Amino acid sequence: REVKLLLLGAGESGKSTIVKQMKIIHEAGYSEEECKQYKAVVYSNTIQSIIAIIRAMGRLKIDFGDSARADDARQLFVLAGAAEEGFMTAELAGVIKRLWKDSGVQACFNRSREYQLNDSAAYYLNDLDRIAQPNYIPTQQDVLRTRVKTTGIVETHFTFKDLHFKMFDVGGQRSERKKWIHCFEGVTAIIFCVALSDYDLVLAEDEEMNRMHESMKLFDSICNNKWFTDTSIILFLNKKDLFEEKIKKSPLTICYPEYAGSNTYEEAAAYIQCQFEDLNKRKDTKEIYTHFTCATDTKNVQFVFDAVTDVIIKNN
Amino acid sequence: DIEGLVELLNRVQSSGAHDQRGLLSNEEVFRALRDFDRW
Ligand SMILES: Nc1nc2c(ncn2[C@@H]2O[C@H](COP(=O)(O)OP(=O)(O)O)[C@@H](O)[C@H]2O)c(=O)[nH]1
Repeated sequence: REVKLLLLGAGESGKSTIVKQMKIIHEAGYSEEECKQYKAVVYSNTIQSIIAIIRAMGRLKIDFGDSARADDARQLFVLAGAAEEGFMTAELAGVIKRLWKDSGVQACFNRSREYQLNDSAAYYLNDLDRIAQPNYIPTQQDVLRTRVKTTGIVETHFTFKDLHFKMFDVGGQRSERKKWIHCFEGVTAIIFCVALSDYDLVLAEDEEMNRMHESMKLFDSICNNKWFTDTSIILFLNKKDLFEEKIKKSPLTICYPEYAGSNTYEEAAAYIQCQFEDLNKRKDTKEIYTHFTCATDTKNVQFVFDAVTDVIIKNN
Repeated sequence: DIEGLVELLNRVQSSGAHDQRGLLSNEEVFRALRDFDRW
C-alpha cells in the first residue's frame, strides 16, 4: 500500500531535518558528489551564524570581550562576499575563529534565548579547523546540519517495511489555501514537531504569547480539526538534547508560570508532553502518539521512525 | 471554515530565525555591516 506523511510544526523545530534523515536512513544517503554541493552553504551558514550573534550584541548591549575584535568584525564583511560559494581562505577562517573565541561574543551566544539564533550555529563554529581546510568535503552529518532556503513543498520517497512512503514538508513558505488542501488530502499520519528548547525564548513586540504556546495553539487546531479524525497524529517533542541542557539553568516556569514540579529534565519533558496531549478534545475517539526525539541524531530518529512505522502498520 | 487554521499555520510555520538560511549574498552582508555601524 501507499502511506502519506505530512510534517507540521513551528519554524525551527525539526521538520526539514527529519526529511533529510529519511534520505540518510531509508535512501542511499548523500553521495560525495552531492556533498561537494553543500560546501558552499556550509560556509554560508557559518558566516550567517557569527553575523547573527554580532548583530544581537547590538540589541543586548553586549560589548566585545577584546577591543581588537571590532577590526576582525570589519574584515569579516570585506572577506565574506569572497566566500564565493566554495572557498574559505585561512585569512577568513582566522577572522571567524577569533570572533567565536571572543569572551564577549560568547557572553552573547549564551544568551541566545533573548534573540533568534539557529541551532546549527554552534555545530559549525566549533568545527572551524575541520571546515576551513582547503580539501574539505562535508560529512554526512555536515550535510544534515546545512540550512537552505525553503521553497514551496519539499518531498521524499522511500520504501520501508514493504510500504511506499511519501513525506511532505510545507513550512516557512507562506502557501496558498488551495496548495494546502493538496497536502491534507489522503494524509495517513501527521508528524507534528515541537522544539522543546523553545520554552525559554523571550517574547517579541509582535507576539501575544510565548513560542511554546504558539506551537500549542497550532496543535490545538491540527489535532481537533474535522479534516483529521481518521488521521494518526504523531508528536515529536524534538530538540530534547538542548532542552535537557537548558533546563539545568532556565526553569520551565519561564514558560508555564503555573508549573509546580521540579526542574529536572524528565519531569519537565513529561509536563510539556501533557500540555500538548491535553489539547485533544477527543480521547474517546483519538489518541496521540508522542516521541521525544533528537532530529540531528540519526540513530535516535531511526529508532523513533521505526516505532512510528509499527503504529501505521497496525492502523491501516 | 477551516480557514482560521490556514492563517495561523503559515504564520507559526514561518517563525524562527532568519538571515540564516541559504547562500550568503552581498545584500545580506551589507545589511549586516550597516547594522554593525551602530554598536
Ligand atoms: N541540537 C539539536 N539541533 C537540532 C535538533 N533538531 C533540529 N536541530 C537544528 O535546528 C534547526 C531546526 O530547523 P530545521 O529542521 O532545519 O527546519 P524546520 O523545518 O524549520 O524545523 C536545524 O538547523 C537543525 O540542524 C535537535 O534535536 N538538536
